Amino acid sequence: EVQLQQSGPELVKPGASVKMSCKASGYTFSDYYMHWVKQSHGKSLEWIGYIYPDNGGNGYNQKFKGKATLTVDKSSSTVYMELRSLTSEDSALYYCARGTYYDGSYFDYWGQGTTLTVSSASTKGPSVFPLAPSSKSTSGGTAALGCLVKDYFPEPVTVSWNSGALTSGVHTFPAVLQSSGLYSLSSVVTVPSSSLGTQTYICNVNHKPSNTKVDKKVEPKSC
Amino acid sequence: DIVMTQSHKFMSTLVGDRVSITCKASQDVSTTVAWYQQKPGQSPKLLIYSASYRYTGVPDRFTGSGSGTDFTFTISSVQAEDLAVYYCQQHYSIPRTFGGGTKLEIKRTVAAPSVFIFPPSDEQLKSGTASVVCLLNNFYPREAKVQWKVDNALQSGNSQESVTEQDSKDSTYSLSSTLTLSKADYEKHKVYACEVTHQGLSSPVTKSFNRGE
Amino acid sequence: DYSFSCYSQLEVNGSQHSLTCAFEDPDVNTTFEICGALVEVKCLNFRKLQEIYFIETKKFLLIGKSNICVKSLTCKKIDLTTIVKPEAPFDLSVVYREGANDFVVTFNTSHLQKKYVKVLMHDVAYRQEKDENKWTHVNLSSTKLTLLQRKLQPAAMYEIKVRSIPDHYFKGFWSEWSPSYYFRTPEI
Ligand SMILES: *[C@@H]1O[C@H](CO)[C@@H](O)[C@H](O)[C@H]1NC(C)=O
Repeated sequence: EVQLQQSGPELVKPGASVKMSCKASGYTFSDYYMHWVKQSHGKSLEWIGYIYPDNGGNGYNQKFKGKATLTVDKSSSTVYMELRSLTSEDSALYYCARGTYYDGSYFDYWGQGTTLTVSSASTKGPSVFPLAPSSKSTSGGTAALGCLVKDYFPEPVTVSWNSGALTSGVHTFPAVLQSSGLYSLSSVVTVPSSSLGTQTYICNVNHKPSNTKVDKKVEPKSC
Repeated sequence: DIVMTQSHKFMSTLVGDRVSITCKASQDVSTTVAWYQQKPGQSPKLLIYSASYRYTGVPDRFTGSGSGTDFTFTISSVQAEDLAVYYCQQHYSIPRTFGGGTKLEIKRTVAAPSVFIFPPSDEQLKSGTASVVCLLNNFYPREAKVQWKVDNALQSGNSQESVTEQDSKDSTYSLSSTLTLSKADYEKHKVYACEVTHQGLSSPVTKSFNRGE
Repeated sequence: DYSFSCYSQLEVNGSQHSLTCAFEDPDVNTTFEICGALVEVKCLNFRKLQEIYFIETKKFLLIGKSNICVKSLTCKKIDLTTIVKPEAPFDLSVVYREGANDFVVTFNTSHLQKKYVKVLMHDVAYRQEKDENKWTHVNLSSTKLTLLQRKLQPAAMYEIKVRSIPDHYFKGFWSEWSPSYYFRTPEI
């Protein structure tokens, strides 16, 4: 199938520049337009520009001095550069999308998006603590247990359970910006209480800006 | 630029019911308007193009109509997984402009939250900080109030809440309230409780623990 | 007498006009001045860099002919309203309408909101990839065009671009080609 794999999240200082990638696969890369889209905090979608891989292009007046789009057929990769970064280009998720065959008008395939954060603050890895299932504090046959991912910067963080094998009953809460300028969140899961002694639960936290790949076992805290 | 304006920012509906989101263009854009669907934590998915044409693989319950300036995207029988933000985009001229979006919330019967409380781990305590967590699980509607009590003393300005997006399976929400203290203040007191009130609780639900045990 | 060619872009930066000039003759290794009817000024000195001379100033008279004399080397009595060069259009786009089986072509031009040069005529030229420099041209007055699918080769890619001219009180030259746009046609 068609795939548009974008680069990972980025942290950049104000005034500096950024370069995001979008590698296409699964189709003739040279026959389709490639557009870039911005999703601001307010969930609004702003087009950025288009590029035809056979040669080139650009668009949108508002992004004339910010955006610079280029392409490489050899690797089938569309690259996208940011110049005078501000505190406004940050809280934006940047998507790469493919325009339909006959025209680049509307976009039929989208990448996963790259989160950009431009702040004078430095990177901070997360501390992963357990939220142990208290044998007294379980609703009947169901027990809740989780992981607290505290004090990290910037967004985002990827939390999984048992390397993805545990999906039923998982709830990863949106990060909250603490007074310390660092982020923190919790990821909980409900399981049959009888399984607390027979089955093992590990939470896998991944913070790419700090390159921290943490695993934490969550055990019923003994007396 | 051609400005696309979606009248309503939020819409609530029951499962199996109809929904019609409207989108108005500042200029004539003929019949060239597309509709995208963005589910929680996902990228936008193209559902409709050219006002009324359905993209391949899109279910038939999604339809579109309109021309010139007025357009309407319609779900004939909304389903649980239809939770998303729906955008209109004029694919008529350059620059390409989207609408503000419309979040489609699903209305369902009341669901009381399941309350759990987690004390801070010995690791974090030895680090020098204590985070007590209160989990409200699978409740509806979204509004639920949580108060913190340390030895029956009401807390204020030292806790933070975070609520999830509506679940695509049971149409519920979940909330996490984190109370943050220092190791000194934590070991200084004994009882830690969160009291939860919700539309589905005939009386407050208190979950507590004694420091230690 | 040495030969030259000039063109004046009007209503560019706000109302500041720009009159550029260049030599027709091929070799002019010199180890340029234009006077005439103006407003608030009698004669102004061009700026010199490489082989182009322009000034950006707001005090300009649109009414009256002017004698341009090269320094005195050569003179030419030209009208400021007869050497106008429009700004190249932009934001060119083509959209296929599946229902009507046609392609709508749209573009924009900053002259629409201009005071003096507000009436233009645009030439849209489109060609197929295969044809070695053959172009289908269409003259228009609006900012939108419709190309019928039946009048286009199926399963073919087309490149398209647009130019403009004053076509009212003002006369001058054709603008530069806008950035091209590319679109495909369904396979019958
Ligand atoms: C054309 O450009 C003007 C100048 O800013 C702008 O106001 C207008 O919205 C544009 N129209 C289109 C269709 O791009």
